[PDB]
Amino acid sequence: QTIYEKLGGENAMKAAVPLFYKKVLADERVKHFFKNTDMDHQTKQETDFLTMLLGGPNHYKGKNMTEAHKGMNLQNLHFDAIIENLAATLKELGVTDAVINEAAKVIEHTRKDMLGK
Ligand code: HEM
Repeated sequence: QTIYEKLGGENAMKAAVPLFYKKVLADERVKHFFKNTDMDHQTKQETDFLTMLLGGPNHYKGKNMTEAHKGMNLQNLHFDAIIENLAATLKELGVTDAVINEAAKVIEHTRKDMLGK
């Protein structure tokens, strides 16, 4: 039972990423980083990336997390905002605290790869 299956699988991931961007694009800490971003593209890459990371099918063909955030010099408060918004998204979707924590603990290992790049 992967975290991906525990979340609800493909249909849950497809609903979670656009809901998570609705919250991120309203969050003053981070919304502006996406000002010039093609959000259809980003939603597709990030859905593939989180599906792969959480134990679903691995079809992620994009950049690693250092290259993806290169030149942004991202700060700790920006990564905390992303995790808070992903957690709030999964809660709103009906995922249990225990599963949200499993998912955040996997994604948290990427923090050192993207901060300050
Ligand atoms: C730390 C706060 C973060 C901010 C502000 C942020 C912002 C961004 C931006 C602005 C881009 C795209 C540059 C462009 O193509 O338009 C991007 C790419 C990406 N980010 Fe983040 N990101 C953050 C954290 C994360 C996290 C935690 C993950 C996943 C766990 C993630 C996964 C990705 C992926 C998969 C891409 C696309 C790479 C590709 O297109 O090859 N990001 N991010």
